[PDB]
Amino acid sequence: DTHKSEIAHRFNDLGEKHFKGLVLVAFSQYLQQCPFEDHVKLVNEVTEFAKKCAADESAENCDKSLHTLFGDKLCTVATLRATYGELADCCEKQEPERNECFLTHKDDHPNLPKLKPEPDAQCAAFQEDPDKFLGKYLYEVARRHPYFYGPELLFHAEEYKADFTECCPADDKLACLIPKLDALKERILLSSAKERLKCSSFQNFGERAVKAWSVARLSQKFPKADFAEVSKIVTDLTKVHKECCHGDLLECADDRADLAKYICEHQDSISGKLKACCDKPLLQKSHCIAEVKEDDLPSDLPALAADFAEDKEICKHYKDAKDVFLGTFLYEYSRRHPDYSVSLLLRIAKTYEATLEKCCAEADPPACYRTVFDQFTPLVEEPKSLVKKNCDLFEEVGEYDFQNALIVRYTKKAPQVSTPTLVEIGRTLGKVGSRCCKLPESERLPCSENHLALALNRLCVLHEKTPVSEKITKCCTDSLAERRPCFSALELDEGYVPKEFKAETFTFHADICTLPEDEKQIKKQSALAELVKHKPKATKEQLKTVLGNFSAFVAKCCGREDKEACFAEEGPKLVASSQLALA
Repeated sequence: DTHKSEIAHRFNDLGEKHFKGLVLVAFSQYLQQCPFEDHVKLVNEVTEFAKKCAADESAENCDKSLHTLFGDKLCTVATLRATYGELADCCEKQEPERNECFLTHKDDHPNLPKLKPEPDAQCAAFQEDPDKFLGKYLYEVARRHPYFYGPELLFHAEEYKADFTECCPADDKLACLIPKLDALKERILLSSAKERLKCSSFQNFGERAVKAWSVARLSQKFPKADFAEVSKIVTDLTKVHKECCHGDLLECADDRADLAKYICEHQDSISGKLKACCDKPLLQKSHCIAEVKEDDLPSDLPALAADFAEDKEICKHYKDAKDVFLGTFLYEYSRRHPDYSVSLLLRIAKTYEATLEKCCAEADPPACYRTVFDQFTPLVEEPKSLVKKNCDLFEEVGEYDFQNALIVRYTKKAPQVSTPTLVEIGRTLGKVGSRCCKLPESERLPCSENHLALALNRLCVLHEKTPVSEKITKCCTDSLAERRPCFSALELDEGYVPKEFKAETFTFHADICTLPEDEKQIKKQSALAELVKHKPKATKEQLKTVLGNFSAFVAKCCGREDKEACFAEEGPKLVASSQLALA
């Protein structure tokens, strides 16, 4: 898309403010390591370039591609080789090779110093210089989540800004700030995961698979819209994320804005839940539509049996126009089931497909495919009871022991996985119990299982980066719709050799006493996973007891007149005797 110069075009479409915002995000995700100012200089430089081009588009070099321009700007940076390692190789390559080299080296979980609210100093710096401050924010969130949805990051920057504004000045204290900043980081964390699943999908299953997922999700959201309105939106939205994921965020943001416009101007054909979204400033608008409540079910939903199970011309339809015919099933089944997870709907469309394949090659296909809806029952029953089992446990035991139950379940299934990772998924999925399990019954299953899909994908990108098990690699290669079943089936290698015991690994010391409550928990959950790695046959209940004993002992020695002497004289007794109590 152009005027003549793509850079002018996007400068014009987006405005300086959003243009500069997006350019920073792009430079940060591509160059995660570079200092802040070194990015401010390249953003400024490039922005000036665009400005100059908007004034005279036939100016020399204004007609270059965005890659050529942006990769050039990156490739001037910081005597790279000594700092940016391989990135420097990328700089030897022409387009599209270079861009492709750059994208290939994006780094997912890179260790940098994790996000930390510091109220007085941050506030000073905020009123001192908001654009530096907000920009620092983007740079920081972007370089830590190289696949974060660019235009949503601008959105959350505004939320970050509203926080500091109403909080620095009304100062009877700044626990005005910790609630909000804590709540933001989580919405940050979840949105990054939502998007990484989108970019993961493109990378591993291509665009069809992303389409299916959308058709299923958007049909749930906009069930009053016809198959045609849903495909259009889907086509438009796939192109938006395909862009964002391939790092073209300017084109991405511009096409997104066009989609927001298209949906606000056609609400009547799409959903009755858009009025208050469609009255908002652009960034609030888009975000509002991305998180829209599902619409009420229309009164004229077709009955499905007649079309998909009783029509005697199904095999022909399925031969003559397979994709249309499958898409229509997915659109219909989905709009009907806002209470199913997306992966569940994909698995059902796939069983529907596989049944027609078998049945149409037989002597009497309709006798065969007439019970196809009966194939779905088991499939629905499985997650439902999985969610019931987990919510029940969570309600009975609370968040911390639920997290613990999960950490045991996982470490037994994959003891080769690092302890901080085993503890982090357990903690995350425990939190999902907290959020999903208190919902009305019919929204529990998607909240749970949708959130669990984001966690599994995280697990599988992390795994590809640092792999430890073929069995996980295999779960991570299956379709999105089989991923969860494969993870549920994954189980402790009968031949797995217990991890040799290491006394130091279970020895606690006094430091623990002053740590924040969550850090105290991580340290305990860490030891939990280690206990399981060393005693992989130990009972949940034995683990709960030994771990109940490690907490008692920690509490006691932390309230001790001599904290160290307490730890040193009682720690070893309990380390030895705990081994004896694990089967």
